[PDB]
Amino acid sequence: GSSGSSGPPVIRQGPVNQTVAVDGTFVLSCVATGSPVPTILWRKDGVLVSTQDSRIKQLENGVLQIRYAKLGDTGRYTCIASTPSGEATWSAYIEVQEFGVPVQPPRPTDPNLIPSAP
Repeated sequence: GSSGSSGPPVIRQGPVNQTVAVDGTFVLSCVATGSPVPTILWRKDGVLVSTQDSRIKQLENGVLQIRYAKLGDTGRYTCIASTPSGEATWSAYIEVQEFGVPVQPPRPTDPNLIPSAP
């Protein structure tokens, strides 16, 4: 079959806690060994990342980029490496702070009461 193998996955370097401004851009890279190459995944608040919004895109292998970091994005990102020899993860937190943005109050919504005749 396979004579000799790299071994268990080991994250030599990954994402580190960094501060970013609102509507900014925070990048995260996850490095891990293992043959075949380990699969770098992403999870937000213990949930599978939503790689559907233009905001989140994958430029390279394991390299993810999230543009337009909103205040609601303030979460803890974690990397996951799956391999036929083992699996490892990493810790990383991202904070979003508003700066240079004007007051953005809520939208004027009504209780859906009865309409005004006159």
